Amino acid sequence: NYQPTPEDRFTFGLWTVGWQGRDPFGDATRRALDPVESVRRLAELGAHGVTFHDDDLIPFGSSDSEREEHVKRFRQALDDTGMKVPMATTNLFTHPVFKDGGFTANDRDVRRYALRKTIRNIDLAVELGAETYVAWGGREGAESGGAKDVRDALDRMKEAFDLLGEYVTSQGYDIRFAIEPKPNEPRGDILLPTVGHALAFIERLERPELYGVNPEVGHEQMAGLNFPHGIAQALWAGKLFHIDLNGQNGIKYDQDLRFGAGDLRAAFWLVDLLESAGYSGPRHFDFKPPRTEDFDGVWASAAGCMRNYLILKERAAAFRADPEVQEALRASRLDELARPTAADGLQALLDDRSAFEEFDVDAAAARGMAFERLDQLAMDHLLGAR
Amino acid sequence: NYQPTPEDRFTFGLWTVGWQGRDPFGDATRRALDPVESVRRLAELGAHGVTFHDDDLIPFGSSDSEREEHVKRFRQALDDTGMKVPMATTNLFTHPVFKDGGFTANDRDVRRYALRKTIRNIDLAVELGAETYVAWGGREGAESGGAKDVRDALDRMKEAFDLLGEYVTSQGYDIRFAIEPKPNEPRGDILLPTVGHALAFIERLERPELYGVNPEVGHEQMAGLNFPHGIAQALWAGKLFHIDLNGQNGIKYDQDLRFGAGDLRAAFWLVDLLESAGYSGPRHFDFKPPRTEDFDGVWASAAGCMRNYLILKERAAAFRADPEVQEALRASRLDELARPTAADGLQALLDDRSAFEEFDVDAAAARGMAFERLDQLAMDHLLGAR
Amino acid sequence: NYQPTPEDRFTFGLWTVGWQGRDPFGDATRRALDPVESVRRLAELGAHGVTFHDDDLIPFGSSDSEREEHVKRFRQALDDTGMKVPMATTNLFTHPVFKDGGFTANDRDVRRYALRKTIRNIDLAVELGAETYVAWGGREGAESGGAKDVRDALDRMKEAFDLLGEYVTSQGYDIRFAIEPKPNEPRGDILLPTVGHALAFIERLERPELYGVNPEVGHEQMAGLNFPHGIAQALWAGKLFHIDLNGQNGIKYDQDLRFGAGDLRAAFWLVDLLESAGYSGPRHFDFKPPRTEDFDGVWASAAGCMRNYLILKERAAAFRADPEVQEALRASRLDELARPTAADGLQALLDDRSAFEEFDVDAAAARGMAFERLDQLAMDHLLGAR
Amino acid sequence: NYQPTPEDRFTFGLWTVGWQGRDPFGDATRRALDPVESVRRLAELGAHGVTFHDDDLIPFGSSDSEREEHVKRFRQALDDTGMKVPMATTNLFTHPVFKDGGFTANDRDVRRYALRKTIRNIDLAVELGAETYVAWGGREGAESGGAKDVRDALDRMKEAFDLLGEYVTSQGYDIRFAIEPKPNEPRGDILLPTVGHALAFIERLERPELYGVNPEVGHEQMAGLNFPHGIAQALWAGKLFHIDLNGQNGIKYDQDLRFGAGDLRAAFWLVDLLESAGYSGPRHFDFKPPRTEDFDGVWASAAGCMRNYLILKERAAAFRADPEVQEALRASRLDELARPTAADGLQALLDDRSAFEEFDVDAAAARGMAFERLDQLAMDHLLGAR
Ligand SMILES: [Mg+2]
Ligand SMILES: [Mg+2]
Ligand SMILES: [Mg+2]
Ligand SMILES: [Mg+2]
Ligand SMILES: [Mg+2]
Ligand SMILES: [Mg+2]
Ligand SMILES: [Mg+2]
Ligand SMILES: [Mg+2]
Repeated sequence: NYQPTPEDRFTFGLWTVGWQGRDPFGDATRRALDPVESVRRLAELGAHGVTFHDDDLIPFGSSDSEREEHVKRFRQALDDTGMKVPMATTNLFTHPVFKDGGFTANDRDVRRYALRKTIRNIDLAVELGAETYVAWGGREGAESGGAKDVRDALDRMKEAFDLLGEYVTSQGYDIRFAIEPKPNEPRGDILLPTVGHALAFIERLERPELYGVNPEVGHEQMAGLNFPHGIAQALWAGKLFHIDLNGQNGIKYDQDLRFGAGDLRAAFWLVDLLESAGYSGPRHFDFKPPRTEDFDGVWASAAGCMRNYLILKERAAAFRADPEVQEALRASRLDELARPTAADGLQALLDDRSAFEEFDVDAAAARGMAFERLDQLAMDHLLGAR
Repeated sequence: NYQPTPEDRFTFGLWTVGWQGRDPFGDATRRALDPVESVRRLAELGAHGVTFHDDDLIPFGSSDSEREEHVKRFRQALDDTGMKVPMATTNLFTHPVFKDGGFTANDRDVRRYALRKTIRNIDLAVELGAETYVAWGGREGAESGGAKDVRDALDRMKEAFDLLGEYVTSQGYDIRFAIEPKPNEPRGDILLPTVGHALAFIERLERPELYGVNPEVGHEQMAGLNFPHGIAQALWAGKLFHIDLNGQNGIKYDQDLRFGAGDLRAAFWLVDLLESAGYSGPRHFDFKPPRTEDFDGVWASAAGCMRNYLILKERAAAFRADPEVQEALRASRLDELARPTAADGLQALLDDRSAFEEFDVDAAAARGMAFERLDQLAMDHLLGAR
Repeated sequence: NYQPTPEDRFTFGLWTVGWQGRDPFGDATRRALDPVESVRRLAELGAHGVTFHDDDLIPFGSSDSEREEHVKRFRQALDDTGMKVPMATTNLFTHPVFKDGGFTANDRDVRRYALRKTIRNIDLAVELGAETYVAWGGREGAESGGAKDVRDALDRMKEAFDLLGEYVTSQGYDIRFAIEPKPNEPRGDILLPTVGHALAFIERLERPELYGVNPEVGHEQMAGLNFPHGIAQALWAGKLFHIDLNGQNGIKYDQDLRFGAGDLRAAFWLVDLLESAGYSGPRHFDFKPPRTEDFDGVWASAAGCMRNYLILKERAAAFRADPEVQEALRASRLDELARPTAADGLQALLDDRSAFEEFDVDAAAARGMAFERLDQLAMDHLLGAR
Repeated sequence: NYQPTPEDRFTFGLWTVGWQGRDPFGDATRRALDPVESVRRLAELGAHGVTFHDDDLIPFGSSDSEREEHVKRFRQALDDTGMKVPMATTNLFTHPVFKDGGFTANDRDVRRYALRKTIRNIDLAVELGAETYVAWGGREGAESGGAKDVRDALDRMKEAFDLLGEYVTSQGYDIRFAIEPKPNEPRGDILLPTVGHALAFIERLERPELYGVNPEVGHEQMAGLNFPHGIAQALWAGKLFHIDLNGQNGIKYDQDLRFGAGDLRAAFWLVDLLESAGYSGPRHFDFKPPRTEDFDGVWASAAGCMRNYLILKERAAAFRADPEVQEALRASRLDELARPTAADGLQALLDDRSAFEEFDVDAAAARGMAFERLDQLAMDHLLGAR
């Protein structure tokens, strides 16, 4: 009954089930988890792997000796469980030194420190087998207009990512980068605030083939945008390297609810798209078990992430396989949308009187699209009413 | 006292001062304006030029004979006034045939009609001297998830813009295209919903140098985004071909208030950016005089657009010229943001112990950014308190 | 299979299935419906009744002779079908004279006209058997700060509703009033923008027992608010006289999607609440079939409204009846929320050392709320996974 | 030059300038302030007084002996400076025991503890001379639908406030209560989310005259609402007991920017309203100096709060005193809005043929409202262009 196995490629950040519940108005409600116990308990739930910030695994300020011991314990738990580490990232947001950013801090010495901190963790990520390295520029931005010249900041952001690309290629590493956009919080406005801005920025890097996006459900919804649409544009560009799954109830603070919570129909259309398009990367959950919960509630919430994905996968597959839906898709001319507008070419289009001079605009306008019948079939399938 | 002249390059759409006031819940409150009278009255206010949709100038369904007469009258009013036509666009949204889009309608014959309607107006735009041709895909999108396969739709959108680029190059025309993004309304979600998504899409076209963006103040604010930040990214990419100026009070329906209304401090930072960066294109107002107004209120609202730009231009110039502000910018290290992070190169950065091993993180973290004093100087200048 | 009957009390506005599809950017895509054909076709779908604005039934400007004929035809269709008319309302928004409002227009003669237009339709509503008279003040508000002194406007709004209450009581009519809130559109901001503001205003009227609210799903969601929470507060106050059901995708223009579209989980919790609380008024749909649709799509969309209510009603009933859910509700202490905090009284609470001096705060804080397990049971029931 | 004095009644929370900068993603960037030093430094800036949560002044868990010493030190600093304490409040949100609320926690023993913690601080507030006691129910709400039966929760909320009212009246205290609404954060949805919901709730309390609202600029703007409109409704009801001034950039997390930042024109219309209506309570700033700042930036930000109020007060006064504005207000019929619609009474209105039968609707509809000219005069005054 909707039981995950490692073959489903579900992954979790250490910082997700490990969130202690400290929010802007309250103290932690849960004790800290040992990364080793998180790995074991996620493996028992059927997860495929875990992800980490450098500072989740190795406490900030650790000596190289303490560092080696933290990694060894972690690697033993991976060996004991069969868990993988497909992605890693850098914490460039918690320490006060990053209060005006890492790669785009106004202070030059902070920007250089941010790069060295990142490079050190790229080496570790490669050692643990990660294929994707995520960057979330949570402190890159501003609360006021004069604090940040955004053209200069984008120069500094391009400089940093170009240097990281030079580093991985000079080392011969087989790892790619994914930018994770967010429109705001903790900064008043964050640079590269949506999937679109991130995709555009990547095309100005020196080696664009090394960079893609890591979109998050809740972040695009914090701008009121359609998350499945943004994912479709990322897939269209060949840039969906990784994805963060969770839930969000509209335009407000970043809730990071378990996947399936928040906008349920958007979750359905997202799963439909990922499965139809053959996305084969990790299904990663960047979520926070609410601070109302004890540890039993933490693992229930994590299990719910995977359960809801598998239910939605079944409903989307039934929808697409239903002969009545296939008929309705043709009634709404989805087949015609997939056919070229003018494969006959520009001159033939210009000479085609049926395209303008003799086109019956009123008869075309009278044709209903039949979208509402199609959408109610989708609703019936989602709710198990068919 | 803040009087515009044609040298300020202020332009207006025919559809702006000509809006009759018909909204989703009410009938028109003003009679239709003759395009000739709009041109004369805008010239008297100090405007530089006007812009048009094909259907604003030539009523839909006109014979080629009626078409020639409408253009001749219009050209005589331009000659009489000295007004220019720097931009033109196509109406692919009003007629019922476009109810599921123009370039991305599911019906193939509608997509072909949309292209022919566009090409006809490009010829006219070139004849009238327009340098920019805008595309606003207001009907390209969906209210429901199954109605539109977005990857197929982006294929169709790329096909349409590639064909338009082939047409202008084969004709030898000196005109460029600008995509105008909007996140929603009238469709539930619109394709290419922000500046960022539009910039990313342009990089996949066959001749990207022919295409830029025409961002609108209110549209980015309908997604809660920072409009000056988005303009900075457009300028950074070299793609700000045109701009639509107006006002918007937050995340709601597209208000198209006069420029300076809505988010006043965003208007200040926008003018600061455009003038600092040396933007030399038209200052175009895409606004609607509220339907509460009679025709005297229409011209007062239009005059207010230009007045507010000129006041903000004066305040932003005083801000940047103030020695106390220049000192505050250095106190906040804006000078350091403009300096390369690592012009010494990757290897030197890796060997630089002052960047990591010996970096004093606590001393750097203790340095205040002094952003609040800088922002209050900006407030004082905006309000004329200094 | 989820077939409605008149006993389910589903009702529709004439203006809903009759919407011709004219939006701010496009012309109508459907011909006008005769109110008589709408009544017949809704009765065949299983509706219980219809509602109307005065101007939906009687074209504006009709002579008393034409008026009598329009009513007679309508009443014959009601007799032929068994359809009821449980609610009626006034159009105080379409005609240009109402461009600055009806009850709160700055012009005094317009306010007097608005009252007389309303009173005439109250008489007709009573004649047709309506029990609720709705007021939606769509033009009451402002686009700018100086246009409307809101204290004076609330005086005028109270004056108008007090006069309507004096009229119905002096005539001996058995009808009550319901205010329908909306935060914005078509005005930049609308007075009494949410359920809460409307409830507060009612308490200042001379006969508060005559007035309640008619909340609409999409309108509270245009302010990002939780619609089931607002309905609970309306029920708590005894003021839920009527309700408008539809769908909305977040904070944007008023979409009026069919019920069940938009925020599906909010629709589930709404139906759970209405059925648990024993709401016995009409289940009214204030929705617009998208303008992509022809008339077959109109009736499919209307049928979908009722279908989705009945599916959600079944799932919510299964949820509440599940012994495992009843156990989970006790695990989350919903039973304790329903018990008085201090029925022993103030002095006993002050003397109770177990409430403060000897209260074990750390042991209470450690108790998990078990909300995530409860919410996944609710998800499983909604999706038919249990 | 815009220098505050204690007569301006500017007040600050201890938690405002004392905010250490810990946000959901980062550690504190500033050391804790001693309440005594905050009082001294605010007095030097020209503040009138300070406000406090119990836990700001007395560390949680203090013995009665430590408690007495903390109060004595504080009172000496008040005596040394002349600073007043006009308002106090309870922290029912930081400690983990309040993770599901205080007054509406599902656990009954937590609700009783919350009341006793509140009552203890009411005694202290009265001893320090506070006239208003604020309640912000930041933890009262839910992330999921089944966690909280909102009707039961409102019963518990009414029970708690009724008991507090019984306590103050039985003690003979001269203090009143003010509810501070917020729509969300830290809970997914918070009960009584806007000014309107709070005003409505107060009318169901046993002694409504003891309770009013404490609205906050940023909180109403987190729902996209018009803050001056909401304040006008609060003043109209006689319930504006206190106010929280700050800034917010649209619908996102609660920014608590300094007053004047965020929506500048809303700040102008707010000051215009408060000064016109003769509001005589404290001008309280509930703001957070951004965590980018050091302590010099903290005091600059606090000074900016008061400076911006005084600049806006001067501009609003000049606006209202301008003969040209007074003429424009009459041109827009603001004088007519203040006159009764029908002081002649219902029967005279019904018999008045000029109100309907002989009303010239087309001539009334043709009258422009002249709102745009009025609003540009307001803009000119705000910017010092007149
Ligand atoms: Mg997130
Ligand atoms: Mg993430
Ligand atoms: Mg617009
Ligand atoms: Mg535009
Ligand atoms: Mg609606
Ligand atoms: Mg409605
Ligand atoms: Mg706040
Ligand atoms: Mg506050």
